[PDB]
Amino acid sequence: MITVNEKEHILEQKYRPSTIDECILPAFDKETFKSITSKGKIPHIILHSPSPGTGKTTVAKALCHDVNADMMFVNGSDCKIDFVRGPLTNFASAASFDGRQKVIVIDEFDRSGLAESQRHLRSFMEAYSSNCSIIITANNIDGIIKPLQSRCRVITFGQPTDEDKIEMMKQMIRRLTEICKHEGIAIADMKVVAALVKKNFPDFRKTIGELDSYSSKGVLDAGILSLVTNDRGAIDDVLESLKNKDVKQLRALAPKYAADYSWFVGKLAEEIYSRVTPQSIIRMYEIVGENNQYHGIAANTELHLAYLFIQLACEMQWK
Amino acid sequence: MITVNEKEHILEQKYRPSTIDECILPAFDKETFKSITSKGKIPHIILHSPSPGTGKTTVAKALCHDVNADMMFVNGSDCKIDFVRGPLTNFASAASFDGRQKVIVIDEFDRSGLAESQRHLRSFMEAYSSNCSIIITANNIDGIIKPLQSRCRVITFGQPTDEDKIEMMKQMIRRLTEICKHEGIAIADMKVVAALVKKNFPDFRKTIGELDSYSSKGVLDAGILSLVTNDRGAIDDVLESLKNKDVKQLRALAPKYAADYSWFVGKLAEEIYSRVTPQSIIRMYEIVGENNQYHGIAANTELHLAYLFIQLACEMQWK
Amino acid sequence: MITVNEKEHILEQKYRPSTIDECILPAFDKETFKSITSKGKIPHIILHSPSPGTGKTTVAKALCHDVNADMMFVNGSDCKIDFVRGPLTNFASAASFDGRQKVIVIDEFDRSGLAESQRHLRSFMEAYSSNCSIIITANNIDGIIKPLQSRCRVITFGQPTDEDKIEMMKQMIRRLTEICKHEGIAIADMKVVAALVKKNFPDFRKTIGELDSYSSKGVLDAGILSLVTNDRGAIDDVLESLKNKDVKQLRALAPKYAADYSWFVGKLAEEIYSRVTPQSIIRMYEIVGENNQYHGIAANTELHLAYLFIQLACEMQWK
Amino acid sequence: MITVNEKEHILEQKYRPSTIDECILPAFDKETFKSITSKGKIPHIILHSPSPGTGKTTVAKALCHDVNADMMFVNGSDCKIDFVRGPLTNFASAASFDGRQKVIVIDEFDRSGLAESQRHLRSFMEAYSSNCSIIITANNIDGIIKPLQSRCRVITFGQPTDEDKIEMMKQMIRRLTEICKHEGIAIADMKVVAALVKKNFPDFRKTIGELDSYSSKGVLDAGILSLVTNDRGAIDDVLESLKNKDVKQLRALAPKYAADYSWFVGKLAEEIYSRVTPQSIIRMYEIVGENNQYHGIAANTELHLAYLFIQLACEMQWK
Amino acid sequence: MSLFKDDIQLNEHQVAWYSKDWTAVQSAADSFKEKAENEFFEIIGAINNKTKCSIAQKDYSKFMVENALSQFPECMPAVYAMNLIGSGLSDEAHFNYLMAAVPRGKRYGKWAKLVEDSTEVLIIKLLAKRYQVNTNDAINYKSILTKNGKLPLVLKELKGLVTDDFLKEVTKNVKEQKQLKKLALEW
Amino acid sequence: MKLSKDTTALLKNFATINSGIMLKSGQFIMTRAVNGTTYAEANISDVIDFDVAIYDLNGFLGILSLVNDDAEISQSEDGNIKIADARSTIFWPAADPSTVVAPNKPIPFPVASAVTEIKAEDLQQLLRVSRGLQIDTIAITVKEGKIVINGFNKVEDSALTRVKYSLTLGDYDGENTFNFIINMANMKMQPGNYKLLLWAKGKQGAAKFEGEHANYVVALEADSTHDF
Amino acid sequence: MKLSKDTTALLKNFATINSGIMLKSGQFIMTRAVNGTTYAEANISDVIDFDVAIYDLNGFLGILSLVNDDAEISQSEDGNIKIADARSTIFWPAADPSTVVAPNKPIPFPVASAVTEIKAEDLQQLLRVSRGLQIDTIAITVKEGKIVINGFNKVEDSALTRVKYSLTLGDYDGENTFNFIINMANMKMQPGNYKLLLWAKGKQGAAKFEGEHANYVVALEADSTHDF
DNA sequence: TTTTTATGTACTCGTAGTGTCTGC
DNA sequence: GCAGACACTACGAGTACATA
Ligand SMILES: Nc1ncnc2c1ncn2[C@@H]1O[C@H](COP(=O)(O)OP(=O)(O)O)[C@@H](O)[C@H]1O
Ligand SMILES: [Mg+2]
Ligand SMILES: [Mg+2]
Ligand SMILES: [Mg+2]
Ligand SMILES: [Mg+2]
Repeated sequence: MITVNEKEHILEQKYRPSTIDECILPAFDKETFKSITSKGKIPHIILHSPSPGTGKTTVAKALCHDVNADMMFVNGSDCKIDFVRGPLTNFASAASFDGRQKVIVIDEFDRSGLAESQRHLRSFMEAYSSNCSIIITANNIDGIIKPLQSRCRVITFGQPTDEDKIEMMKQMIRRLTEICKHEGIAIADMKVVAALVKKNFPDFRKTIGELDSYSSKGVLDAGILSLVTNDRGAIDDVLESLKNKDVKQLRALAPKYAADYSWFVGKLAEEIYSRVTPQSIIRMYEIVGENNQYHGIAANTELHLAYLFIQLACEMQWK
Repeated sequence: MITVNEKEHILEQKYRPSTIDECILPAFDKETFKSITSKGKIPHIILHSPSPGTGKTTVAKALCHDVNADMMFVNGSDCKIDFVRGPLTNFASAASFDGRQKVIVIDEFDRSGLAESQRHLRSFMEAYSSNCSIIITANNIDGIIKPLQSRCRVITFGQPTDEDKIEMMKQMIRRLTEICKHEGIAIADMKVVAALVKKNFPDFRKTIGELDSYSSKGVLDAGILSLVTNDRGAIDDVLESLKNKDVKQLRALAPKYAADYSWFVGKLAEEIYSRVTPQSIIRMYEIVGENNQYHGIAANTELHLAYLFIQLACEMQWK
Repeated sequence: MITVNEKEHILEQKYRPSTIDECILPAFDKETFKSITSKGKIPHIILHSPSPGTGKTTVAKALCHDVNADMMFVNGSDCKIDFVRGPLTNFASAASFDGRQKVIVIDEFDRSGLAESQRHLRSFMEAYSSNCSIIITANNIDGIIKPLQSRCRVITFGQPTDEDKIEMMKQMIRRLTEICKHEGIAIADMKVVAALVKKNFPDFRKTIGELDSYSSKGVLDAGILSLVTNDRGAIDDVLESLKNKDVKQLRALAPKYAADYSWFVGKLAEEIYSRVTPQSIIRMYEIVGENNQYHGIAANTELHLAYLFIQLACEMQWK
Repeated sequence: MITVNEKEHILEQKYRPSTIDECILPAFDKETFKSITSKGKIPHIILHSPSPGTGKTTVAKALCHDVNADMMFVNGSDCKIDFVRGPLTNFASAASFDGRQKVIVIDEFDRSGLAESQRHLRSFMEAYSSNCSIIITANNIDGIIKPLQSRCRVITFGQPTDEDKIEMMKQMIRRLTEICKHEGIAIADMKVVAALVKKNFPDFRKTIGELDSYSSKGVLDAGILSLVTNDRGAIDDVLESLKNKDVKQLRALAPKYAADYSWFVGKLAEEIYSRVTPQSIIRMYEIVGENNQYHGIAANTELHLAYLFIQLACEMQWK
Repeated sequence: MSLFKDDIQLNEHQVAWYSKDWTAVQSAADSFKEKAENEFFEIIGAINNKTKCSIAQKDYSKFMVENALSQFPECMPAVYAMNLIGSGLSDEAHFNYLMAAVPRGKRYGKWAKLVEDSTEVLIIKLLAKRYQVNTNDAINYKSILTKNGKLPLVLKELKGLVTDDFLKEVTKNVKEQKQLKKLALEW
Repeated sequence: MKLSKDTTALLKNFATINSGIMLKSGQFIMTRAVNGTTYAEANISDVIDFDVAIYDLNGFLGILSLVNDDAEISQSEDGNIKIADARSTIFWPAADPSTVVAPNKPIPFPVASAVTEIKAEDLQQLLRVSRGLQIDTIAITVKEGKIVINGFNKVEDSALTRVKYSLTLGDYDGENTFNFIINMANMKMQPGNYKLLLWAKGKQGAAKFEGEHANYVVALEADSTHDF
Repeated sequence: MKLSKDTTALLKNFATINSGIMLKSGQFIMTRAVNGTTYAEANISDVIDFDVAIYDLNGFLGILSLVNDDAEISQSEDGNIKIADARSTIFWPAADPSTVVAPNKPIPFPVASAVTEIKAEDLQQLLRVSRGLQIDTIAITVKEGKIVINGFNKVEDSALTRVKYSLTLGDYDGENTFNFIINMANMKMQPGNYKLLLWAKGKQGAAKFEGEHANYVVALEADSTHDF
């Protein structure tokens, strides 16, 4: 069942699912993607998934594959307005040779400073809507301007239920077993992979990345003793920096997580709550909420986040 | 008596109105457009509305069609100054052998980087105004410089009167019924159609897009009505959690009620007003209202509502 | 008596004044323009005004008509330095066949990108100053480099003294009556014309444009008067409720003014100012301004208005 | 003893000094220019002043007239690299049989785009310093490359000492009296000329231009004095309202600056910055910035500006 | 050389111009350039020392000034104050507020961020370009590949993406001439 | 309506005066510079049978050069200009008549104040000398009883006193003295023999070059002097 | 390999279509645009003896230009490539085949729905006319029994109603009426005689220009109507 | 002492590349 | 005649500006 590119050297790029069925998705989400892939043509879609690694890019490419569409994958940061006027317009305005609908998958179109490309896309997506649809994948949909949201059918990856969580769990077990069989890795104990994929759920990209990082030894023994910040989904590095009261490291680190402020601030609040005394919890709520109030008027997000880091370092009693 | 473009498969693009009569506009707006088409000469117009889907591009194309104008539809973001000196000047300086007026529809001409191009137009529209009008559709009027707003009849979409909002909703319901009859969508009950029309109003396009999305098989089922209506229900659990002063329950209940803050805060104010001491009520309006007045600039609405819950637990007394 | 341009259908382009006497100019400006036409030689002039429609282009062309100048009307944004080195210099160096004075009307010459042509002009206006003068129309005088403002008579349009603003309004009302009579537009009430002049002043172009807009059927009546000046409601119930500090009544009345928030809040501040001690007037000025500042941000306006009402009642004093 | 160009008709060009003795230079500058003329040879000079109309071009032409130099006048913006390689080298290499010193006056040579063209000129002087001398008149000295300033004698205009300011104001009043008696203009009040000189100092060209502008009827009476000394467009009314906490005056004036918000705010901040305590400086800049950031969000811009006035008048402590 | 043993000893510029050797004239005129004057660091330092200054004739950039001052927490409450509300203020007023507000201090140093590399930024950019992932995911991929041990194979695969104009994207300084050989043969 | 080689060369020359030409029916084409510094007419052989205004004359002539000389030019049913070839048809757009700055009527030149004649060889060598000695100004004046064109370089000699070229045109029998200055950038004449008429009255002045087919009126410079 | 003048010019033309190209073993080379709107192939006389992928065909041809034509191109011991010609031996990197975008399969053009021919002079005239008239789309259609290329300016004519150029290609002698709209940016062919084969079926279709050297398959625009 | 954002747009200048006309 | 000279065009460097 599994799909392997046999060329890529990264497991999370080599074992990327090629079909909506192969994707590990909630039952409702998989059903609403099948209702689109079974309808023939694809309209404009915006795949929104606040939690990283749920698979918006994989789902978009699978949607293009199921319909048998002439996909043109474009990263959001590589979709500058001069690219939209050039190769993208040339692509959309022309019909494919073998009658396949053209779809442009703009990946992470929200995480970018280029909101001036979305303004062009506003009417680009109406000029060539009979020939080329657009699938825009976004982390937080506040980044996608309102007119594009009106143009595009917005599909938000819902939170899985309990039954869906268990089904995802078992599907993840089977998929990792097949990946390890195909990659020449022997599994020591199945509980190891079960604990791994429970720890990194629903961030399957993080799980595959951890497995691929471990794959040097060819055997899975520890699994849970993970390092190197465990992908960008984890935020433990910020907590370690704040514990040390290292203001310079916080200043140098703020630009890393300023690209997605909306998710980072919530994850930061959730993680700090469990690690601090209640009084400093109530203090951090006021501080973080005050910084969150003024994000919209903040000219630079990096300086805003750096100030939030400074306030947290200088006004919290750790536990 | 409907307009169908068989080339397109997007439902909001296939059924785009082609005449001002077929458009769904407020009484005064439609009267203005009918007057303009009856005079036989379109002036400079700026159709602007912050909320997309209100019918600006439709009205511009319909004004060009009704007047039988020589229409040049240009993406606004492509209408740079070298475009105004080139294709626009070549178009505006072409002979009108058959008496057709020339109308240059500059769609979505609110991009900031085009200010300079707009500053070139403010004299263009005075030298070629004998036979070449300009219709500028924009989302935010602040992106169109003041000298252009002076030269053009500025018409604001998406702001109808109370007695006209209901009429436009009724017209939308009739048009959606006709669309469903044409597309082969068999509506179970028109109540779901009315829910779709009310939910996405004044965005008439997001309405047709949702009509297509909630019609996967070929029928609008009753469960669609419960899906679109949403609004959840009574928030008594949140009020009890605030009284119990349990932070974790507050943040567990925050995300579900964060989707619709613009009602959740109204419900909270209407309900918990009697559930706390009158003296502290001002504090609530010193808190809750202030918390609301920052909603549009708050990055993480989940964290904003958790912050609201935090202050409500901290600074309120229970009778 | 009026100047009517047959080739133009736009009302504000059709009735463009051709002589200085026909222009609606301040008392001092019209004398300094009739003096220029009396001497027979136009000096370098810069007609500038932040508000469009004040009459800068009209006066610039009417001066060259009054002295019978050899006007070369040039779009400012098309007056790049290669144009100044070429056609403009050929124009200024040469002497006209008929002996008329040469004038270059560089209309709308305030673009920042042309600052490298203005820098070329500051010697052009000295080598060919005995032959060809320059009339620069601008919207912001800060776009005209200081050496260029030194070489020209800088005349600011649209800032008349109080005793002169009323004469402008009387002249514009008379001219609007003449335009209506020429256009076959029946006026039933002159108060609507007076209010139409008042609203758009000093933007006379927008005054004529709104005269056209509010005359779809060619009749100005009481309904048009109510439309131009709004005045949808009156403020007595809100004031009386604030006298009684009726929280429930204020909450109920908040959604009423959710439509015309700006007009309601302005009228409310105006009514409140006349009935409060000076000590508190400052306080509720701050309150009302703070509430109005975030209106475009707050999701629930009803809640915003309730917040404003309770703030007013808490910081309240009837004098 | 005045110099009249009967060919010219602009007043500020008709009376242009033809010699150094006729200028209104400071004591030191006039002495050094007289020494240069007496020596007989002009060195490389750079006459620069940010304030236009100080006398740079006049002094350059007057030097080349006093020493009977073979002046070649160049528009500085035309002194591109081909001009340096072409006409300039032809001029410097040609033989001066009359013994007249070759002087190249490169007027207004402060353009940045001519950076490369200046390097060649700096090389040019190293090869043709004996043949020809170079006078560069400029406004922005930073536009002339540093090596040119190193090679040339830089002379800064328009920064005279207090004694020099008094003496040159007296000289300019005398010269304006001569101009008026030469133009057939009767001077009724002698203080009007002093007011004209004081207001437009150190711009002498603007002084002559204002003299021509205000002498429309040929008489300079106390009305002209009121017009010259009383600057319409200033914020003196707003400033005195702010210092007095005049609620009524600020309320009345708020709609007067409604249209020109940004420029008025900038001017207001620039004016107040010098008249308040440092702590008041921080506070005022904070309020101005915060209000200006919400300019596009608040509904009532007039009430917005009234709020600005209230805050500024309240939180300010004049020195 | 110089068959004539008397001569007049013309300098470089006289020989270049009198011969009409416009290549030599261009070379001699290029000997001035002098790209210098470090306009920025005499504003920030001035702000750090409250010394009187004027920028009316100068060029002021709010982003660079704020980022430079943000390195020092003592001045950052002012910076944040201009980070929210200074967007509408003029450059002159922005500088004036930063002058009046930022407290004086003997603060100097290097900007806090990743300290270049030109051996790691190129790898990140190349991985991001090849795999069509963002910079953060490119760092993740490189960190995985270094630990896994497959990085040299990947570099051998995508060393072709390195080209003449690609290196200019990595950095602006004149060091990319070495970079062409750095991945000349990864093998 | 075919355009011969001579008519096409004439219209190409006219395109250097005004970017576009409003050419009306008949055998007569006239153009005026946008700034009105140089007017020109010509009585041409190829009869024009339809009024049309061309906003871009150089482009139109280039398109004509793309097809053969046998191309038949007509007015398309649309309204544009249809150039028909053996196998290709080109529809050059017709401009709005008000966007092309053209004379309303052929300006009637007054009775000439001074009449002389400049031959084709003399005009050609004057233009070549202008390219060589870099003179951008000429002055038609009287010297020792003969009309001479003095070529000055205005860039280095602002006062027009260092004569760089001097071409003797013919004898002058009148009793008036004049110095009619003409910018050489305004001499857009095609090579040929031109009868040079010069008229001046106070601040008014012009110089007409009557050719065998085309006549070019040229505006004198502002610092011209005369006593007519 | 040896790359003659003709093959080098053909490769320079192919470099416009795609930045790079995988040269596979044999006498056949092919490439396609990155987005897939056009494809090109050729049967070159020169024989390629080893598979190699060039990420920068423009740079490779620039290197080959200054070196003599008879230069021998082979693969180096370390995986790169080397061009050796007497005094010169220049090394050029060979990128991974999966890095550069090539069709990976020669597209078999189906039997044409309509076959015509466009001459080299006719194609060149179409290209120069397209430059002069700012024509950006052409439409091959059936008009009065002939097959004609109508050139429209899509910018000023969104619906392609105002014809700006019309070139007759030859008699149709068929029974199906079509209108194949080709963007002029997709036409990357070099000058020459071309056999134009237009194929269509449902919503799929293409236009193949078969030349004496190379065959270019271009994609029709979105709104191309037909009845095949 | 004290490094240098990213994107989009507009203008100017200098030069190298290309195409066309041509004079002793 | 055709190498040489002139004119048009595209690109890079540099500057300036707005916005986030
Ligand atoms: N729902 C899913 N089902 C299967 N694999 C997934 C899923 N989500 C992520 N992955 C893994 O993540 C890799 C890429 O993740 P991606 O789709 O880019 O997630 P995101 O864009 O949210 O970070 C794929 O190789 C795939 O193996
Ligand atoms: Mg992804
Ligand atoms: Mg639209
Ligand atoms: Mg104007
Ligand atoms: Mg000067």
